[PDB]
Amino acid sequence: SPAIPVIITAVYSVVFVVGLVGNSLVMFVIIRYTKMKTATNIYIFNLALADALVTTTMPFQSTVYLMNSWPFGDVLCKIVLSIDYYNMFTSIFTLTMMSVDRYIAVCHPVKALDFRTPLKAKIINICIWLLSSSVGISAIVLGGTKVREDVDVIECSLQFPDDDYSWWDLFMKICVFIFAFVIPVLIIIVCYTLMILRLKSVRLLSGNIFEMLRIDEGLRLKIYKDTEGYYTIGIGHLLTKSPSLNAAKSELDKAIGRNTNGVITKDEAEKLFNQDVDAAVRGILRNAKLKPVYDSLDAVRRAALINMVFQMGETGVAGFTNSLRMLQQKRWDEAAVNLAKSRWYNQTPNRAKRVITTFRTGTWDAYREKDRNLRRITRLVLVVVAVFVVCWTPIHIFILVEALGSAALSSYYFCIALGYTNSSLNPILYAFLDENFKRCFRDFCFP
Amino acid sequence: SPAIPVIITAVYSVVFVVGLVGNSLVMFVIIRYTKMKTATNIYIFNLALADALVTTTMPFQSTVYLMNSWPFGDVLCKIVLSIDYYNMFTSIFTLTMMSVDRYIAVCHPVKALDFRTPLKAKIINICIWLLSSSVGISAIVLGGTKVREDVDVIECSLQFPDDDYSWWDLFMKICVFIFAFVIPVLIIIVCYTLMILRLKSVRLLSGNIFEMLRIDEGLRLKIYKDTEGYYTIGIGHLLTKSPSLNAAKSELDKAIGRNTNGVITKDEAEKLFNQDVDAAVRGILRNAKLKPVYDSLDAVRRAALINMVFQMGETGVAGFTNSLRMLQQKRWDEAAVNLAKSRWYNQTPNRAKRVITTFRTGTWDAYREKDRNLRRITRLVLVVVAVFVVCWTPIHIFILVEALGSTAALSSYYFCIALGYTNSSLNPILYAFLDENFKRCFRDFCFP
Ligand SMILES: CC(C)[C@@H](CN1CC[C@@](C)(c2cccc(O)c2)[C@@H](C)C1)NC(=O)[C@H]1Cc2ccc(O)cc2CN1
Ligand SMILES: CC(C)[C@@H](CN1CC[C@@](C)(c2cccc(O)c2)[C@@H](C)C1)NC(=O)[C@H]1Cc2ccc(O)cc2CN1
Repeated sequence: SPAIPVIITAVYSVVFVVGLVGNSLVMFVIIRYTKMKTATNIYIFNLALADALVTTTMPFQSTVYLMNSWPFGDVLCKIVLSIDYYNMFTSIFTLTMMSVDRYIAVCHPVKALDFRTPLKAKIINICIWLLSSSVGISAIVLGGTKVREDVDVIECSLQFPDDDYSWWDLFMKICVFIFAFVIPVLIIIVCYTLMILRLKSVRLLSGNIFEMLRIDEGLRLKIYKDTEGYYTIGIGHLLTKSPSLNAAKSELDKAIGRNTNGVITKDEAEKLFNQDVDAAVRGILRNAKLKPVYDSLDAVRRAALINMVFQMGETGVAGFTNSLRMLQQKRWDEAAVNLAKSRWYNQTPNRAKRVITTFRTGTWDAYREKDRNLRRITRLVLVVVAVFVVCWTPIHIFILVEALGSAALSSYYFCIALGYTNSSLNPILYAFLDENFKRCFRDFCFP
Repeated sequence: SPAIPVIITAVYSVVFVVGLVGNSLVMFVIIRYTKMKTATNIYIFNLALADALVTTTMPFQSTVYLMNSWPFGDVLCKIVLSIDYYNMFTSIFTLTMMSVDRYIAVCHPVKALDFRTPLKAKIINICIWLLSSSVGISAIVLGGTKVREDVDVIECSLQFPDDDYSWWDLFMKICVFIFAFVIPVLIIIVCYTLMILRLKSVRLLSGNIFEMLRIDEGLRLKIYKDTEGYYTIGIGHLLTKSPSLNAAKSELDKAIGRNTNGVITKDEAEKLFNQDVDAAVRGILRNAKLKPVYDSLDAVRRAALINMVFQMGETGVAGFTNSLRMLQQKRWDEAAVNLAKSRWYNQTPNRAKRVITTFRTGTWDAYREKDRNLRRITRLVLVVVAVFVVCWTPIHIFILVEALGSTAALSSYYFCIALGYTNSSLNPILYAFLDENFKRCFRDFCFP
């Protein structure tokens, strides 16, 4: 059909421009602005660099395809080959190191922002370029031109010993498939499967029940009066309801084991708290309605349940039958919507929300403000990798299959088209999945 | 040479993308945003619509270039051609009206209120497309592919009755040249000369001695030490040369009429400034060397003379006897040359050059921000017209020359149409850099 060339020409151009103008824009935006040089970005720079270099080979790819020969002579042949191979290795290694970076990021939100973290990244980038020189440089040496057959066409390619070109070619191409694909991709996959585990682990262990109730119930090292006027101390520990400070001091002294005079140490208050928690838990497991719900909840949502018993007691909580069964069916919002309608919510809105937020999200976000950036950045890296693999897999299997086996040139060019498309996609991905890039691109391209 | 193909592919690509994407973006922005509905922008839309269409033909051209023939058959041939012509006539007629529209904004402000509206511009746009349809539709009619002889190449082109073919082509090419270039360009030239003349004419009514000295002398409402260290206030008003600050305060407290404590209102600053100016003018009229010169000078150059006295004093200025004589003979350049030799020019070059330029030009040009002469939007249009002409001149003359009168020049034709294609992708970029609004709306669209 007459449309094919037109469509291909158009697509080809868009990819080249976005791929070349896109990545070159990224590289610059970073190098110039110290404001944004982060472990993740320094890698992206390396990525964009490889992706920009490779995009400049498009006008060679096509012009070669049109003439069906290599006009560019030896030098250019040796160069674009070393690019071809540098891009291939450089970008995959970078993405693996990015994943690894994200991996150690989930347990270190503090070190992520440091003097070294960005610097280490710079160094690694180089190490990647040195390792890639392995095949990058050998591409410069082996790269060469030859006049094939009777045809007046010229071929640009790596030149191995004649006849045994087959073995060395097969040898190299397999090595490529091992090191530039199999290893990194699996390493990456392992990197993420484990990362989601560390995240699950961090979402439970990022907060304890002590930090929770200390925010809702407060902490006092001296006897004080409840909101209802009752004498209490520490974290929501009712001493007595009777209006005698001497009784509150009496009851308190039995609680600690010494003569307190209405004054307890922080440590003592923790011991008291831990006893009160245990007491509440024993009460939950003794209660017919709460036990099954408690057993069925994750530790974070359990904390919320304990939190409620602390405030209104075991009996008070069991009356939320409609919301309890919903939790036991893991219908988190349905539960959250019902609890908000309760009187408990009306008379203590702020706290109630924090508890409901816990039941709904299954996290400590209500109590322990989490940085949304770590998750946003991590999903940036994930997607970029995801897209890469999708785009570079067709080409890696196609080169492997042709070599291992004994028309179909269309498939090659399609596979080639993806790898090129990947390079024009990344720049876009940076812009939509990282609000800092979007602000920098904006402020730079439209001031 | 091996590098040429690479360079062209790359440049071809960017031209295409920016051209198709850039003009698509313009049309969209103009359509969705109320503040983008303006006479000028309605033309811009029409223009970008033409630039977008012609850009869709780039991939066809590269194809026909490589295969050397037309694979797309007549239907696409007749279409791709009408676009070739539509684009040509539509775009140029728009820029003309765009220029005319601006000419009205400047030389017919009163009628401009009623004439310049998105609606009237839409109507005019439509006409341009109906007008262009005379060659756009006939292109559809005369468009067709004929298999060439002596070769197996298909040819997409206008098909006039053979035997008379050579002359019809020429007939049309001449007419296309007159109507799609010479005439619009002339009108545009007339428009833009009438504008600058009236802008120049108005700009010299928007200046005066006061605004002039406010810039040269500056303004500070609290007491400060001048360039030579003497206490000063307001607009270059020297209080005293005594370094007491209390005498400065005592000098200010007097003649203002209150105890200022070293701080005056902006109104009090003018009161003083007006007094200093009146004093300078009274100074000029009492001095026999300056009076006759002052009298013979026009308003603007009179200000230039008052400025000088204001700075270095009546007597000081009257020592420029050679320059003064030349100024009373209306020989400005010769006088400006002398004044530049003065110590006044060496000590305070920036100011002196501005004052001298005023005596030279007789205008306030020395007291503006460079090319603030034309407005943000008028400047835009004038740049877009310029680039267009520069870009479309080569192809127009080329087509015409060959038509009157050589197989290696094929490379020229291709360079000439590269300028045309390139101009289509340039506009979108110019809109962004030369219009704060486009720049603003592109931003929101691309990077929310
Ligand atoms: C966009 C990406 C996927 C292109 C970039 N590249 C750059 C160099 C290139 C333009 C070229 C270079 C030399 C001669 C020629 O005909 C074509 C042409 C191979 C395309 N990369 C490749 O084609 C890679 C894919 C690959 C996969 C496995 C393996 O063992 C070796 C290779 C080497 N070529
Ligand atoms: C970008 C602009 C300047 C191109 C766009 N255009 C679009 C159509 C075109 C691709 C084409 C159309 C049909 C066959 C063919 O080989 C080529 C090819 C003429 C290029 N337009 C032209 O070159 C104009 C230039 C011109 C100047 C004087 C005149 O009497 C007639 C014409 C007609 N074509």
